[PDB]
Amino acid sequence: QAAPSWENIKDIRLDPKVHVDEVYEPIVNPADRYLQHVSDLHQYAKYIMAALPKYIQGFSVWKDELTLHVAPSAVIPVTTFLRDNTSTQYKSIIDITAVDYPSRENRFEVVYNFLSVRHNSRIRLKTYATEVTPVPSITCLYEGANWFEREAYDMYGVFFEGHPDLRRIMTDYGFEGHPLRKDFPLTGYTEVRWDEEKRRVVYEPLELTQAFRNFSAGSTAWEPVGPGRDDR
Amino acid sequence: IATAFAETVKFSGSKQELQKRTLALYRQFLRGAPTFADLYEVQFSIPTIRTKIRQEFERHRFVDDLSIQNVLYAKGHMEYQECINFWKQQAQFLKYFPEEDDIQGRHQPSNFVDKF
Amino acid sequence: VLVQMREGTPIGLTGIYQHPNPRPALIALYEATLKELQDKHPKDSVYRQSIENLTAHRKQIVEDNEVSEVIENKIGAGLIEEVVIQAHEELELAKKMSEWKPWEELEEKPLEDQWVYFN
Amino acid sequence: RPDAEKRIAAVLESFDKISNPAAITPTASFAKDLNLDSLDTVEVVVAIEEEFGIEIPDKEADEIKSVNQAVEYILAQ
Amino acid sequence: RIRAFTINFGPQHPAAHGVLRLILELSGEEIIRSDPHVGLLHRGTEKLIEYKTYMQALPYFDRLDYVSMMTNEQVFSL
Amino acid sequence: PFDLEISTLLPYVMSIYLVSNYGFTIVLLFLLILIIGFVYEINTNALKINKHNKPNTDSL
Amino acid sequence: APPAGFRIHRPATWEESEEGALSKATKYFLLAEMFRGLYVVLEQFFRAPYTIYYPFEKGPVSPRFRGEHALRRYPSGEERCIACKLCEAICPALAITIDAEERIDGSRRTTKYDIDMTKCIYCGYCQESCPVDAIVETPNVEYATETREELLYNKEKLLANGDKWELELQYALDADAPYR
Ligand code: SF4
Ligand code: SF4
Repeated sequence: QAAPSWENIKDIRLDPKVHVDEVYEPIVNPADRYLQHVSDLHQYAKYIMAALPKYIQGFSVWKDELTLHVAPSAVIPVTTFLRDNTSTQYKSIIDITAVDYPSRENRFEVVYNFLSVRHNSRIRLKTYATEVTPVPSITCLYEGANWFEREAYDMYGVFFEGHPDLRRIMTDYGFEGHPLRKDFPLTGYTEVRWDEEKRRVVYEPLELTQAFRNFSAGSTAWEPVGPGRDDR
Repeated sequence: IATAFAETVKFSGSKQELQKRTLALYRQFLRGAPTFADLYEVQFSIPTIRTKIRQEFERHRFVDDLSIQNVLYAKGHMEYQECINFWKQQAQFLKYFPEEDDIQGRHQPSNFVDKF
Repeated sequence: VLVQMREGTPIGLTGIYQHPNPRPALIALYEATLKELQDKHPKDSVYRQSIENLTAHRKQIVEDNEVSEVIENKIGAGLIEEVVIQAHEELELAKKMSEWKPWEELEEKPLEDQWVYFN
Repeated sequence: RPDAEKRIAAVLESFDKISNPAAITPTASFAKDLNLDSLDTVEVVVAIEEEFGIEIPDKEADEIKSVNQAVEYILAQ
Repeated sequence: RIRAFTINFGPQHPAAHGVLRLILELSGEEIIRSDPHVGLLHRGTEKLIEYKTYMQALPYFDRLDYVSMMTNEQVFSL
Repeated sequence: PFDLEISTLLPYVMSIYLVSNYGFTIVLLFLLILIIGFVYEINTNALKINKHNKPNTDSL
Repeated sequence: APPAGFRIHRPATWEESEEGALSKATKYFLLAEMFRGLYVVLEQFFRAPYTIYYPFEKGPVSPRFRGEHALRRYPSGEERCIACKLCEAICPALAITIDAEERIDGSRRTTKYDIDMTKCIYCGYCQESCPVDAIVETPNVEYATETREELLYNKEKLLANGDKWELELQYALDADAPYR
């Protein structure tokens, strides 16, 4: 068209631009879009349960997504399936990483989010691994893994297995420790750097901060008790 | 789909095999010492590197479990991986070497009287 | 012996060339799939009664229809070349699934410590 | 072979922890004769290969237990 | 047999808006082996928002991906 | 060589005159003998990307 | 099994011949598609520039833009900050350090008031939560100290900064406080 912007043809409008009323945002529903999909997805989890009953543990469905619990010694036969089945044509991984809860004797749950392409459907798959014992990687199945599992190893020390180039990416190259363990805090052990006397040797020390991270240690009565919902 | 200096991750079962594997790791980690002194231009000598490498492995002579010795082997071979080329820099590299005394001045003689 | 898993250097839609004879290669792959999985692991398992029944369903729709386009709109997958690519690996999946025998009992019981988050 | 082990019994003598060079019989053990550590065994192996400027494979480092074996591999060039 | 050398691609300003330390190996000025090397910028947000509250979390959270800010705000908020 | 054929050509283009109807013929023969060398070298000189494979995949 | 994901329709698209009839050799041979881009940048050359002579002119300063933490006071102001600590508990780099005491006249005031301008992200949560609207992001970019010791704002700097301008802050609030 014409009559758009400067070098003006003297034609403009900033008037009569309204829709004056009182709002009518009639809604109450928190999560009801998902309930038919949750009822479908229970049945999908029951299919995955009955199909591979040796290698799987209990499924866990929550709010339009799905998480399969897997015994950690046997993940590779599970993920030869379920990436690559006809009925489960996922073929696209989106996250492998880890979560510590240092409550239990096994310490680091390892969490995988996968993505379908034909089906527009995510999934989650968990193992549990200890700092002591490794669990095998999934780089044998596809090539998108070998970067992420480096990230998992660096943030946790969740040691892996059957994998090429298990380096560090996410820390300093002489830095031991593992940050996303809840063992050592935010400051780190040795984090200083200075270079005056032994010239340019930016060598660490004991990291003595200038004001410590004064925490948040307040907590109210109790959050909520969940209004459960399942298909069955 | 690649490596850099053939880092492999496959922990064996038997403690004898892990012994031999750490032994060959020690040989490469010791052989690379003039390559280290070339690469980083340290002040000290190659035998200082060798006695400190020997010190580092004698730090974990008496570790029992092979399932701890696995990830100790991974740490050793992996820091060999990050030392055999120029990933580490000399400021990063001197974190193994408490070399000089004169930085400290007079200090604790490990007596109780001079804690005060 | 079906070498028409994926073709080379022709221009189909998404970076995977057009196979020449998709119907005979696909019906041979379904025949080999039914020959492998049915004669390896028992009909008791739900996995066999799922993969087998879907395989016979796909076999029916392929053996019925003629063109490479109506078979798409009934098969529920993407392109027919990509249907063949998909239809390849469940043969090798069931072929691997001969090993690591999944229709047995669950080999490990976790302590139930592992599957506790909150509440 | 001749006076290769002269160089070897010079290098190992120059190496520490062996207070008696008279205890160094040439054709003798490493860890039995002199109480060398299994770590220190391949340490002096790498010292030997660095003295002669030669590089050895892994199994050749595996088999060395006495220096007659070492001289026998030195003979390969 | 192959005898290939290596270079370091970017210390500071090879590609703008990236500390692109790329350890890149060449034989015939062909990238036979590629080893991206990132992580120079591990500012550790992934640790830091474990001790921050949710209202406090968001101005950490668009410091990741600093060219699409409030979209990253939106994905955290979703 | 493609420099010093221009060095060869440079006296001819200096005195293009005083050689009329005949220096044209000789230099046309010279350029024919050179251009066939060009049609030799057009067939080969390029780099080759070493790693790009495409062969079809087979099963048993 | 319908499973409705299909229909990319895969255009075969031979495209062997009849793109051009020697016009192709013309557009390839001399740089017509590229001379077009030269004509575009020449037509762009004639139009207006956009530089803003920054010592003498300034870019647009919205009223909600954030600045240097000036402490407001009341009309005849009794140092409007009450050390209520709400502006402490959300400063996401913990750049707030306060200490408070019952002052002589009975009310509570700030003994010291500390902003690490080293580590103030300018999230404005301090302004979004101080209930008496006493800490306020300024619009002024008046900065560039040579020491950190000239950045660590104590109470006197912030009260001075609010005393240097509340005119600008009054303009800011009187265009913003019915939205905050
Ligand atoms: S503006 Fe943000 S960073 Fe600054 S003191 Fe206020 S809350 Fe903290
Ligand atoms: S939020 Fe208000 S009352 Fe609280 S410390 Fe800041 S200025 Fe004082």
